[PDB]
Amino acid sequence: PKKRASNGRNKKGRGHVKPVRCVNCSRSVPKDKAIKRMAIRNIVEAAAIRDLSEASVYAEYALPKTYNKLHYCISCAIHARIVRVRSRTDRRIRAPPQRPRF
Amino acid sequence: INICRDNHDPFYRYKMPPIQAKVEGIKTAVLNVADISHALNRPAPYIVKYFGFELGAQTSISVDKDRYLVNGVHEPAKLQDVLDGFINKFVLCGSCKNPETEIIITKDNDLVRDCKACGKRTPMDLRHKLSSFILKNPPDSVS
Amino acid sequence: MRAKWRKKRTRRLKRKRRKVRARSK
RNA sequence: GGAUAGUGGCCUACCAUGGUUUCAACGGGUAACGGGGAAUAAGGGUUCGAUUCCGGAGAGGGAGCCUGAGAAACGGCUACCA
RNA sequence: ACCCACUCGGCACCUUACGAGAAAUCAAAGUCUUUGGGUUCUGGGGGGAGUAUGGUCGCAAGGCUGAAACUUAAAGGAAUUGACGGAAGGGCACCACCAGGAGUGGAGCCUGCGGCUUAAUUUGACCAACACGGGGAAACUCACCAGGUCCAGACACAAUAAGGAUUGACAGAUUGAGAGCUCUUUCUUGAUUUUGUGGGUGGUGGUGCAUGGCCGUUCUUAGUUGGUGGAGUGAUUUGUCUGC
RNA sequence: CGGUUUCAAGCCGAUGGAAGUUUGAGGCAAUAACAGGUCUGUGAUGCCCUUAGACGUUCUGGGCCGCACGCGCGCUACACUGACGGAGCCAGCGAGUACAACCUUGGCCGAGAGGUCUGGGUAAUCUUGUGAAACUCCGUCGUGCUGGGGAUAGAGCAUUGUAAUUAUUGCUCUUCAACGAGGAAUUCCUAGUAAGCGCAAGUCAUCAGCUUGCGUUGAUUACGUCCCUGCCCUUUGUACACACC
RNA sequence: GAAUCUGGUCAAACUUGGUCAUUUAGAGGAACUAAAAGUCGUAACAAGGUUUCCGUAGGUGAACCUGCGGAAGGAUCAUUA
RNA sequence: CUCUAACUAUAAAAAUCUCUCUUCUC
RNA sequence: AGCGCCGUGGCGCAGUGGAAGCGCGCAGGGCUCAUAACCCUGAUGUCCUCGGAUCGAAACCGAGCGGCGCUACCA
Ligand SMILES: [Mg+2]
Ligand SMILES: [Mg+2]
Ligand SMILES: [Mg+2]
Ligand SMILES: [Mg+2]
Ligand SMILES: [Mg+2]
Ligand SMILES: [Mg+2]
Ligand SMILES: [Mg+2]
Ligand SMILES: [Mg+2]
Ligand SMILES: [Mg+2]
Ligand SMILES: [Mg+2]
Ligand SMILES: [Mg+2]
Ligand SMILES: [Mg+2]
Ligand SMILES: [Mg+2]
Ligand SMILES: [Mg+2]
Ligand SMILES: [Mg+2]
Ligand SMILES: [Mg+2]
Ligand SMILES: [Mg+2]
Ligand SMILES: [Mg+2]
Ligand SMILES: [Mg+2]
Ligand SMILES: [Mg+2]
Ligand SMILES: [Mg+2]
Ligand SMILES: [Mg+2]
Ligand SMILES: [Mg+2]
Ligand SMILES: [Mg+2]
Ligand SMILES: [Mg+2]
Ligand SMILES: [Mg+2]
Ligand SMILES: [Mg+2]
Ligand SMILES: [Mg+2]
Ligand SMILES: [Mg+2]
Ligand SMILES: [Mg+2]
Ligand SMILES: [Mg+2]
Ligand SMILES: [Mg+2]
Ligand SMILES: [Mg+2]
Ligand SMILES: [Mg+2]
Ligand SMILES: [Mg+2]
Ligand SMILES: [Mg+2]
Ligand SMILES: [Mg+2]
Ligand SMILES: [Mg+2]
Ligand SMILES: [Mg+2]
Ligand SMILES: [Mg+2]
Ligand SMILES: [Mg+2]
Ligand SMILES: [Mg+2]
Ligand SMILES: [Mg+2]
Ligand SMILES: [Mg+2]
Ligand SMILES: [Mg+2]
Ligand SMILES: [Mg+2]
Ligand SMILES: [Mg+2]
Ligand SMILES: [Mg+2]
Ligand SMILES: [Mg+2]
Ligand SMILES: [Mg+2]
Ligand SMILES: [Mg+2]
Ligand SMILES: [Mg+2]
Ligand SMILES: [Mg+2]
Ligand SMILES: [Zn+2]
Ligand SMILES: [Zn+2]
Repeated sequence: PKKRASNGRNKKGRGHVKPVRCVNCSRSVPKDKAIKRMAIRNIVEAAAIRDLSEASVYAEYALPKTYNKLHYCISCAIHARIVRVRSRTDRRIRAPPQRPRF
Repeated sequence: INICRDNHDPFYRYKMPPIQAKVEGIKTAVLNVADISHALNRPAPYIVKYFGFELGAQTSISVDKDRYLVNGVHEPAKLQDVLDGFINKFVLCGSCKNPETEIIITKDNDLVRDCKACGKRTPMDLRHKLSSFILKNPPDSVS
Repeated sequence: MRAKWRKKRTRRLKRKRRKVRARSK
């Protein structure tokens, strides 16, 4: 039948898109069927944020943050549990899962 | 000892010895592949891999150490007949049916039967898997 | 099955019959 | 012009370059004689029509024929092929 | 450049069914049996097969075109609830592990199986069979066997027959036998029987793959449902469920 | 009562009490199924078969108990926490004779198993307080396949039983093997539990390593997790629906 | 006014070869059906244990894999966390 | 009828199967 | 006629100075409802015949046997 209205692609009127590559499986993947994330994080692990702070010159520091736009294939992403299989009546909800922490 | 063919009963002609099989666990080691190989001017891998091609089962080939294992339950008649298909398709030439023909590549990659008595370049059945096998390993130079 | 390989097999058989023609003509 | 009961490239002679076509020509096939009709049946329709009626066509295959108003006749002929 | 209000055109999106669909769904897949805005091209079961063949284009790889014989009753679409999933998640079990404990498999013996053997090693079980059928049986029990008996063959009909339907038996042989089973010989007994048939009991005889009944397991887990009532044409589903 | 919970269901710790894991264990225990087993339990039986030299029944005897082998329940040992001579002396389940031979006490002979005379008991009286083992104490053995181990091979003595050979069972002596903790793998288990140890009762004429219960000595290590093996619920895809065999 | 016979004339027909249709054997060559207890592996249906499938090209006992491009018929309709 | 923030990381091998398919009525 | 090689448990190689070696064989067991894969445990032997060396020689050497690879038909 039809798995999805958008055919799990989200192209819908673009003819073609230049492919990107997965971070993990490293496959050529259409940029829209290319589930991807902002793995925003501070430069240091949350555990040692104390020690480093008093282990350094230049008090009242900023503690920079490292960023990356990670492109995940379908297979790797579904494998690493970062995307969850869902019921069809549950699949369609495109809203992000409501701000993991608050 | 065979007269190098099956449906051919002369008293004078070039000779081939029969091949046999011993058991391993299961896979049969064939004792007499190098001698027939030298009697047909064709390397042993062609014999073994042709037998496999008409057979359709996993096989093991090791020319440096004489352990030619072909997997399956094959009575003497079956493998001697597959090798008969080998010699008729490969070893013997057209006109005189010479049991010594070499396999030669011209400037084109036309793998061809070449003889000595009639000496023709018999149009080879490149439409067989053993043709690709032979072209993969040039004779007496990549073995 | 894999109709990929069936189509390729048909193409190869046609190629072989064409080359048999080429030798025979 | 000839020829024909009489038109007409019917045939000839001199010329002229034309005629037909995707609106299906020409070629191929037709276990097709065409029709009146038959079967079938809400209506629309599908198939069959060698065969009682109509026409047309044949007398083994082609040709040629006198006679006769009317014949290219075949229970009339001239010839070849079978 | 922004916000408001309206709109034109474009990709789309959310709800809904008002329709329509084989449904999955679709704002067109609607305005389609209440059958008819105009429109070009396609397919008529699956294979055989995009195959053969003849073209055609091509340097070639190959494309466009394109069968039939034959062969089969299904192939197939959506959709259902189960089963499955080295798929995901939520909880479980000492018939799972972990921590360890104690052992089994090593030794001998006993018992139970299989296979070999013999007449037979009677047989049924192959997680839920195997110290089980109380299967720890010297007879039996017994279902195995070499033998020996006996009828515990009703009832009915026919059948004989009181000058005998018939049974029983000391002794010898014969049989282990002290069995009158069999004989040799005689005596006893009397109408219950005896011999045929119709019909009949017994059968640890066969068939648990004909069955009951019984208990085993599935399965000690948490699972199972119907009456309205709703959601689907239905098969069904919900009630049985988001969480804790 | 104190924690912990949208403050709800409840959960955790402590106090108190015998009992604070559903107090402990059990037994009753759903729908639907299986081609599970059993006709060998029946006087439950269908159907088929045999029914007189019988597959019925009975009598004898042989057989169910044999062995080039393998696997699977168990028992005793592989020794020093031991074994052995003696002493010390704690239990609970039970059971036990009628139309007949049970429970055995006590006293007598035997070294023993046994045998005799009596005695009570149809059962809280009698066996009984089953004087059970394991266990403890005091001696001996001294790390040696040796007093561990005792299979097995000889001879005899007893008892039950119509009948013990193919050793019934018990006893006496001699023989004393293999056994040095056991490959791959696998089973069981969380508290009076595991383990050892015995007792009883079913089977029983007579025989237990069997089993059902009972009690004795009395635990290391948790108080968890889905890694293996499964299970339950939910989601999900299936071309599976004889269901991953 | 017959025979014979000049011409042409319609022209059947015969030979000769070309050319075609249909049957037609045919050394040998290459396939497909049905037969489901042949053999080797297990390609696929689940994430089929390397996602499938398609076009293309090479190789590969066989399945198929491989490189490049695709599509969801996928196992993702989903990051203004 | 007034809120816009945190966050991690496995992928070892598993190949296969010839069974019977059975019936619903007041 | 002489020199270089060898002497298996069923087969291929090896260490030959502590005395029967592994893979592959095979009998059996383990695993799985089942088969394989795997896991493991076991059985065959006179490193050729006889001596020297050595505590001990299959083994270092030798006084030869059987078989091989060259010289090459060597009056
Ligand atoms: Mg799908
Ligand atoms: Mg997506
Ligand atoms: Mg025509
Ligand atoms: Mg017609
Ligand atoms: Mg007509
Ligand atoms: Mg007419
Ligand atoms: Mg007239
Ligand atoms: Mg005519
Ligand atoms: Mg006429
Ligand atoms: Mg006429
Ligand atoms: Mg006439
Ligand atoms: Mg556009
Ligand atoms: Mg079709
Ligand atoms: Mg098709
Ligand atoms: Mg073409
Ligand atoms: Mg638990
Ligand atoms: Mg169970
Ligand atoms: Mg287990
Ligand atoms: Mg463990
Ligand atoms: Mg024990
Ligand atoms: Mg053992
Ligand atoms: Mg054992
Ligand atoms: Mg037996
Ligand atoms: Mg048992
Ligand atoms: Mg018993
Ligand atoms: Mg007995
Ligand atoms: Mg008896
Ligand atoms: Mg007996
Ligand atoms: Mg009987
Ligand atoms: Mg009976
Ligand atoms: Mg019966
Ligand atoms: Mg049954
Ligand atoms: Mg239950
Ligand atoms: Mg309802
Ligand atoms: Mg419900
Ligand atoms: Mg409270
Ligand atoms: Mg309870
Ligand atoms: Mg059964
Ligand atoms: Mg008898
Ligand atoms: Mg027995
Ligand atoms: Mg002792
Ligand atoms: Mg007491
Ligand atoms: Mg001793
Ligand atoms: Mg002992
Ligand atoms: Mg003990
Ligand atoms: Mg489907
Ligand atoms: Mg199906
Ligand atoms: Mg003329
Ligand atoms: Mg195979
Ligand atoms: Mg596979
Ligand atoms: Mg893999
Ligand atoms: Mg794939
Ligand atoms: Mg498979
Ligand atoms: Zn990836
Ligand atoms: Zn030749």
